[PDB]
Formats: sequence, C-alpha cells, structure tokens
Amino acid sequence: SRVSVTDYKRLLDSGAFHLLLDVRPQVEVDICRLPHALHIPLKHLERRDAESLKLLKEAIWEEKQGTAAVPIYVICKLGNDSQKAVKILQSLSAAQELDPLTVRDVVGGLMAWAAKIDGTFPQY
Repeated sequence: SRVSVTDYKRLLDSGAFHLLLDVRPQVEVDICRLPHALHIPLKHLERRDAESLKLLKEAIWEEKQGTAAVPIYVICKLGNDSQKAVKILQSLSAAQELDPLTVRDVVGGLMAWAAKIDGTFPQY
C-alpha cells in the first residue's frame, strides 16, 4: 500500500482531492513540514487519540459533507513510520470508525521529496 514520490507529486499537482497525513512526531514537524499536510503523529494513531480522529473526520467533512473511498496518503521522514500508520488507518476504515479510506504511504518519505521533488525541503 505505497506510492512513489513522483506519482504523489503528480497527484498533488492535479489538484484532485486527497489528504496527506504527516505522521511524524511534533519535534520533527517543528523543524519543517509540507503546509498542506494534516499532522497526526503515529503515536496518536497508536493510542487512538480521539481528538486526532476528530481532526481527520473534520478534514473529510470539509470536502464531502457526509456524502468513493477517501484517498489518504501518509508520509514521514524516511517512510519507516508511515507504513505503521497505514496499517492503523486501514483498520479504522475496515471497522467503520472512519468513512471508507484508500490508504498509501510515500516510499522514501520527505527525504525522497527533498531529493527528487524540492531541494528546499531540508535535511534534519
């Protein structure tokens, strides 16, 4: 359940609706982030933070107002954490705690983004 960084960039540039979930811890997000991403730390997904779940529901509602599976993309620094978040999100979907989702993480994470897509995104 993955996507290449170059496919993700083409999707982003299409303007088609999706949500990018940044699942890094706060300390990393404080250094640098993609401004369009929604921040939901992996640990919040692990511990079922009800408020981060509300945040995700609210982001979906903003587009859809309760009316297709939602395309969810997941990113972290290198693509190690995001794979774990994808599993949790798929389980929330399957359990109907979330609206139906189609969930993929970005191979190589934000470092692949920095390497191939935008070199102004920093190392850290």
